Amino acid sequence: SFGFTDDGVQSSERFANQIIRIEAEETGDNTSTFEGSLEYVMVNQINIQDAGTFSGITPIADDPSFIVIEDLTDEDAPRVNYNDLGADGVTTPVSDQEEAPSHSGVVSLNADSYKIADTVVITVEDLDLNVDSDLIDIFTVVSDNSKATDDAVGSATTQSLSFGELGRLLDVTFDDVIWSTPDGANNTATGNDSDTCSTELSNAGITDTGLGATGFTLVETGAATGVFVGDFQIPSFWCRVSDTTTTPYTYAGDEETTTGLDIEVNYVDFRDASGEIVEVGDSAGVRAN
Amino acid sequence: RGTSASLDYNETPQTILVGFSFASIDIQPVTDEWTSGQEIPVVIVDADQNKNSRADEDLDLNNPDVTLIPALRTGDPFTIDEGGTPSLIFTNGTNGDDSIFDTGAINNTSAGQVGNFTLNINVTRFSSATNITSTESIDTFSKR
Repeated sequence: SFGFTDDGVQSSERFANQIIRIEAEETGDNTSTFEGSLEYVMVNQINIQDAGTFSGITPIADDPSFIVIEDLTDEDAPRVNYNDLGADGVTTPVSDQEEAPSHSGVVSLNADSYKIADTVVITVEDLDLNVDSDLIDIFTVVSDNSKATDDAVGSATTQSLSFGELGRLLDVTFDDVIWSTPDGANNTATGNDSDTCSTELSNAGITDTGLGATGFTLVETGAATGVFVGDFQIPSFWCRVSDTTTTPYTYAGDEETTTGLDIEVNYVDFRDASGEIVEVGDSAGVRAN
Repeated sequence: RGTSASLDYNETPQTILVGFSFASIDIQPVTDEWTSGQEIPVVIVDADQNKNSRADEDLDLNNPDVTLIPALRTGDPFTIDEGGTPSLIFTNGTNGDDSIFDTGAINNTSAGQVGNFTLNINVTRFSSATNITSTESIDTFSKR
């Protein structure tokens, strides 16, 4: 069994019940040494909602894997037990344990000031986001007008909880407002003139209408590096979100220049150094000449 | 861009990552000045045009699957986009007996070059019984 109850904020509210068997292999012909491996996947806000991550582990193998719901140290550190028949003839087990810490994530922006049509590069240093050592780990932006996690890096599957929205891992904002494309049912405002904000952007030749339309993705630099990098290009115009409390969002009726507005990136760590939810961010200024 | 696939042999998977590459173009003059009647190299480096690692590839105008071609322009040529995005239709039929395509000739005479254009169309057994209509697009610099 795997999951959490209520918010899942308190430790007593998170659970993971599993048994793992190691089928170790003899190194040589007459070498009494038997070799095996372990690996674990630390749970994040995205994979916790998918039954795929829990069914993905291999419980019985020479190289098993197991799930970690939170930081496991001291008495709770994962331990492997081996029952043994000793040279004195009595059965005495032998065991080893290793701690499985969680890591505090940082997010950064490569420059302190950007200009229009400058490449902006986002990096996230969270070791806990590496879930496979063989494959590059990738996170993608959500495009679903019926969910609260729209135009953000995360999952369309989502829930409303105390700490915020469970399907949201990263997003980008101009002037502390989500940078989203004017689409859906609440984009009918025309503003001063009779032109809606969506066609208003199109007449300016802008295709980077929001974060979801630049093709921005977080890509791990190596197979097991734990560092994720994405990039996109600053647009000349953008369409402000009037009200964020409705789904879909309600968009303004007039486009606005990005010049003189700050740009920010927000990352939500499902597991910090203690195994608790925290949000971290970075900022920079868009300039003009 | 950024999405991937996964191929596995010998219980070791490998990602197949999709990405784009920045290009670099540079004219390389052989000596200090480029004078009349001298060939100098032009070199382009773009990994996005290397679509086969086991073959050498040419930037042919005529191939639609080569997406970009270098171009040089001077003064005001009259390219096919001079009036904006064109409109093109293909057709089956036969030239009229008065058509310039059947009566004209290239002999520097108004009698040969100048005429009118008449045709008879039979697209009745064509798909949806209409002349083949097209979606048009124009390259920014190559004008194709």
